[PDB]
Amino acid sequence: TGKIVQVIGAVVDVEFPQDAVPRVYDALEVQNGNERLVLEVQQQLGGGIVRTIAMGSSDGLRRGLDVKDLEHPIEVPVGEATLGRIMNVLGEPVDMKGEIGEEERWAIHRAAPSYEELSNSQELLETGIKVIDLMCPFAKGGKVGLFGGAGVGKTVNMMELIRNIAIEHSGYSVFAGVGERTREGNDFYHEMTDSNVIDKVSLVYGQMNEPPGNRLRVALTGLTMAEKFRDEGRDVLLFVDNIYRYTLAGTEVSALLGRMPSAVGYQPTLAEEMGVLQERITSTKTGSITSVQAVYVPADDLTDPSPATTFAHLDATVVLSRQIASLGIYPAVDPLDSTSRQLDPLVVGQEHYDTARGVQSILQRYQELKDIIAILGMDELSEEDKLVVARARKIQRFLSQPFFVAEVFTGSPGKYVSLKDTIRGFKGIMEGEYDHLPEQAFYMVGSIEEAVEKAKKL
Amino acid sequence: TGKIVQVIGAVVDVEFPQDAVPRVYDALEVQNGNERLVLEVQQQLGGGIVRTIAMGSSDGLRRGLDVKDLEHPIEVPVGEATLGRIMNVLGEPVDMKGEIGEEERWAIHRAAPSYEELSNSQELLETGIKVIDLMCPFAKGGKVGLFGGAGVGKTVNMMELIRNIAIEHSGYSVFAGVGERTREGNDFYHEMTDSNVIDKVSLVYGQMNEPPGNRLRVALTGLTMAEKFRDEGRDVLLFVDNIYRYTLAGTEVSALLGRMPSAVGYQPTLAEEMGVLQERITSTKTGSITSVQAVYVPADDLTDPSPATTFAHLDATVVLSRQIASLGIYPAVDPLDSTSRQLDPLVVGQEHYDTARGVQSILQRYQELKDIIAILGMDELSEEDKLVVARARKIQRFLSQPFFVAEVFTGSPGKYVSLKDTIRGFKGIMEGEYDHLPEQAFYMVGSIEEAVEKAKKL
Amino acid sequence: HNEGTIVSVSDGVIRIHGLADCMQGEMISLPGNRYAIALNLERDSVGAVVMGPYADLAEGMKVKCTGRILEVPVGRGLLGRVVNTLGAPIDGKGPLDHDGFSAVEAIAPGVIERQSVDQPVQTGYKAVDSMIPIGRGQRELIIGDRQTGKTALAIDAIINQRDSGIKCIYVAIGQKASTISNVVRKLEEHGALANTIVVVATASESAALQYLAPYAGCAMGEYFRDRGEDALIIYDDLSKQAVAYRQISLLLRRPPGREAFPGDVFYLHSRLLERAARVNAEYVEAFTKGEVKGKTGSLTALPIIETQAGDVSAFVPTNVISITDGQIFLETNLFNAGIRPAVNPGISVSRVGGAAQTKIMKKLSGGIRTALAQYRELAAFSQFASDLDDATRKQLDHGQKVTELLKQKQYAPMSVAQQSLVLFAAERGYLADVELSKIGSFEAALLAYVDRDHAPLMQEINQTGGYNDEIEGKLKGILDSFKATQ
Ligand SMILES: Nc1ncnc2c1ncn2[C@@H]1O[C@H](COP(=O)(O)OP(=O)(O)NP(=O)(O)O)[C@@H](O)[C@H]1O
Ligand SMILES: [Mg+2]
Repeated sequence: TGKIVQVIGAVVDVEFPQDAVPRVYDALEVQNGNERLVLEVQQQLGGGIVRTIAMGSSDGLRRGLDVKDLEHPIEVPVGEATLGRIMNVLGEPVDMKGEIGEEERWAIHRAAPSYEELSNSQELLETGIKVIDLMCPFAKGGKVGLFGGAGVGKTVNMMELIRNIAIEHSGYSVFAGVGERTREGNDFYHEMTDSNVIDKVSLVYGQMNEPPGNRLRVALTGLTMAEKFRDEGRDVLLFVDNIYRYTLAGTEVSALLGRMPSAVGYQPTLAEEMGVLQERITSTKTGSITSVQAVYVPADDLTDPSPATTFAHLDATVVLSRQIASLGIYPAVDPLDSTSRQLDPLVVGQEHYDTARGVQSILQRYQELKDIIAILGMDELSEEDKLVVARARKIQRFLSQPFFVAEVFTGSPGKYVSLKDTIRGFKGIMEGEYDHLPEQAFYMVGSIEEAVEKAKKL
Repeated sequence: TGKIVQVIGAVVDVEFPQDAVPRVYDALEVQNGNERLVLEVQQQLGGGIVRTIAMGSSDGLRRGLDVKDLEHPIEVPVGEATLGRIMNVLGEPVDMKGEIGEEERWAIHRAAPSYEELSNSQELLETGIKVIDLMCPFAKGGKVGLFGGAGVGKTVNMMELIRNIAIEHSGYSVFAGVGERTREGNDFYHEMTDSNVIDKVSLVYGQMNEPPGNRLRVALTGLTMAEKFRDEGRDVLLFVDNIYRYTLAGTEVSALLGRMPSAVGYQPTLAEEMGVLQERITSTKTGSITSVQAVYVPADDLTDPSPATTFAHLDATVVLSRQIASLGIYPAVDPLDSTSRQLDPLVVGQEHYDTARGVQSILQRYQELKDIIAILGMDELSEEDKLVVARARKIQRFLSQPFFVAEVFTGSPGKYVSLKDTIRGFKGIMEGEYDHLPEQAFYMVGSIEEAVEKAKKL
Repeated sequence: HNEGTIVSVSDGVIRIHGLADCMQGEMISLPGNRYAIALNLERDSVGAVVMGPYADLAEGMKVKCTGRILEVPVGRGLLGRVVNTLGAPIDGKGPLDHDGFSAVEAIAPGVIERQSVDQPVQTGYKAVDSMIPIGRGQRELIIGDRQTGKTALAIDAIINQRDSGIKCIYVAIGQKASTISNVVRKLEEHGALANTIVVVATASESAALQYLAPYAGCAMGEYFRDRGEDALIIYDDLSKQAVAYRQISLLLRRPPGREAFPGDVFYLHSRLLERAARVNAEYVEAFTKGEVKGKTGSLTALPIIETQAGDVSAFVPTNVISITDGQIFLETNLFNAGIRPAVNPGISVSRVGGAAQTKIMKKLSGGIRTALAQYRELAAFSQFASDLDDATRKQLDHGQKVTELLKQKQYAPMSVAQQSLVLFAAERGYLADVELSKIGSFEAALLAYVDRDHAPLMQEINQTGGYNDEIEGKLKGILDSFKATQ
């Protein structure tokens, strides 16, 4: 129907003369060196030309070849037919079974549910993680976010969350890796196929290896599935690896899309690009969505725009700092900068709350004393403050615990702590019960009764 | 044979007949007022036009004007006729005319990056300076950073290092004054004529005085002169007044050419600008250039790109300490803080390496005991330790030395010691021997026996 | 028609007018002849970056676009020869053996196409082969300040592959020609260069020449993974690449981001390291066309990142850490203080972990990790006039002499055999009782001797890690016997 006019990386613009100027968000194909190549219309540039983004390698596109325009925004299957296996950003079967698939189909571009159509509950779910359950809980129909620089266990943390709540689930899960390592995805598929739990999950993979187009759209093709499952069946889980990889993709493009750069070279549309996608995930009257997601923080800067703006869109926000990892605590959660909107007394009971804020306080009071200690030594503290740091350093390493998924690369066998025990232990240490025990007694153990038994060996 | 079209600062734009448009690095020459105005082309700007930098003041240049392109990529006089005389970037006799009767003339923009023209030796450059040869030895065809500044005899160290490869070695040395004061340049010229080394160095000047074009290119003009002596068969010394001023000058130009700002406001082309200046100074299988360059670390942040880049090129560092100068040891090199990756390895040889590492300990162990002594009794220091403080006290007086260029200043002849006598002398001292000689014995003299005879003279 | 003429050229960038049937990524041919890569395809002109010198390209020069895009001689004839970034450009012999060609730009194998990494790649260094195992088809970072042994560690891992069946590749990016020359001279000296091809882009070469070199070197190693053979490539200094790419990016006027790097710098490293992986039996069959008919190839890759002043939280370092499935921090101060395999435990990791090691390794290496990161926890003592000795004194004195065991000289790779040293002698009790610190490192060398004679059988355990229920007690004997030699 039309022809190429320019080609700049992922951005190619097409001339289509008036008759059929493609609708703003709309697909269209191109024959390159060999195979089909879907472009997505992005901007109706003036003069009958149109900006698009290659949903594949833009390499090998001639400056003049014809391109056919269809009316379909994006072709992605939805429903129980998808549960089987892995999908593309285009909704293609990336795995080795020609999909039986769709009884229906939806566009990856959708609207956020109506305000009055939005629901919410307070039925808290219990993760195995001691830090998370105590410091920041969430009810089903919640938005959890894992912030962390590179190499802070970002992935392994999500996978442990998954193995813990994808069991109590008894429902339909929708994992959607985006901008991640492919090696993890292959293992997650094989690992989950042996446990036979694939038939209730649904994969979709836009790799960090794939071109820009695939990444900033695969996040959408991901949840548009969870949305279908929502608008029918009620309880769905939605796991997303690196929402950042999606925003980051949109940045590699923003230059070629020809808009001025915002702060730190980001797109001026960061505010909305995030909100659109992030506003889609919610508990409808018809069905709720529980969702955790690994939001990357560039160069460790929590002030960097991606994290900064992403914060508001989360119910519970647990953050992993490199400082806490550099110690040995490998649920590397900073219990101070990490919070939830539902650490409310009326919601989580008073015992959980008082224990949480108690633990929070003494741990913060310790951060203050940390300065004078380093300059003038321990022997300068009052006998009371002396006890504060000692009790704190117990808490500081009782927060730790070995993950099952993490057994592979560390000898330590995994453990799983009751939300009940998490309270019993910390409340306990704070009362001053388990003082006599050395610090190492608390480092990397399950319930407090493990800290006790470890103290015996040493 | 061409017309000027635009003139903005040192950036004049000249357009030519489209059939014969100048090559990138070729030189042009306008005639403005009295003097010509050699120009360096920088960019094949579109439209048959060419953009250039003025090797002089652009002032007075009338818009429409004639300039004749030549094939010369701005070439300079090279050969044994240059030394003893000062020249500016253009290879003109800046010193009061002698007319620099040349013999040849090389381009300054040659690519000296060779392959398999470069040897496989890794031979060391024996300098004759005890401190250096032992603690921070030079590599033949290597780069060495000279950190120091004023009041530490930095000039005399150059002058000596200059006469040493001139007498005990065949070749000569080229000094390149890029970007520093003019007053100094004069004083330095007279210090060389007084220390009678002037006859053996070719020197090139491009002070703070001159336009950006000069400072940026002045290094290369001096570099090629050395490259001439190299293909000539000799080993040579390339002094760079201040490499920092060179890279900084590259920023002014890159700014005038309107190039974008990179990290910390440096040029995006500083990674390459450095790699070419440096990679041209090396040891070919026909000769070798070895360069000692004064370094400047902005705000004492060796993380700043100007240092952090120049550092990934240096193969050695000579550090002049003011406190080491105070005492009286007068190659003011600090035995520690002075590094050389040509000693670290096997490659010098094991005996040299261990003697070197051996002094790096006895000399350091002496510091830790130097404040356990001021505060406490020197007597309560164990046997082996006050014998360490007895030996270290002695090596530091040994690795001092009298220079030839210093005979005018002093009166003391001073000398040149091999690598072998230096190892023998130092290894001999520190591993049980010469303990009977007084500490005075080892001030200011050559090989160890020179010191042994110094003991009788007492 | 398919031709054009250079309208403008500056700083390695070029703007060709015409070239109708030119395409994205296509390698345009120029006089010389050099090439140039079409990055832009604007309405009228075409932006391209010169793959080499550009000091002589002028206006009106004839430009004739070739057929395909950006590919270069892969194959098996490449090893034993140093090769220029773009391709065949040889040193020093004249010819070279293509199996064919292969695109320097390429998509990483699929998600369903993969096979979990089971196999081990021994580095030779005992410090890394124990606590941070590298497996076939894994990406392991080698990050640390300048002059900490990043390069030295890389080449030793290559030298140790001289007869493991794994084909090696060294990619020098923006490295001094002198250094690269001495690396290959020592690559042959210690044997063997023949098993490893070495792509090189010296510090003086083009910026485009530098930033593409990793991909060129990669595609050459990719030939082996698709083929069902295993391979190992090490990208020297991805930091020097990223800085080279930033040069071109800013010359093209692309808007800078954090630390002035283009926003796509992550994608730059991402699509490269993603190439390195393990391909399962089916993929190798499909690619091989039924010739290999049942084997899994792999491209193990360990890149190098040069940090400034230990600032690991910098932009580029963080991205490469985010990509690779593990890392190895060479600490600057551990290195100064003699601990040469400066690997910093408790911070260095290999997420593939257990699977990446042999049987006899992960059984023993479990006890080595505990002591090392937890011997530096009570570094406070500095081994002094003791306290609480039975506990604190033991664990420290033992640990201090294990760290001296992990200490190694380069060019001296310990096979899974000399792992007897690490496995037994250290962890459980042996060396701790007799040897003093200095004898602590020496004794190991002479133990390695007494087995070279009295353990040609053990040549079978390094064939299969086994550690059979019996072999446990079998090795226990050879150690006690050594307590009758030295
Ligand atoms: N395992 C080792 N044993 C003994 N010496 C070592 C060892 N590893 C490195 N070195 C020394 O470290 C020095 C330099 O190592 P090198 O491989 O250059 O580090 P690098 O970080 O690649 N430095 P750079 O080239 O500046 O980035 C050499 O002189 C070696 O002798
Ligand atoms: Mg190196």
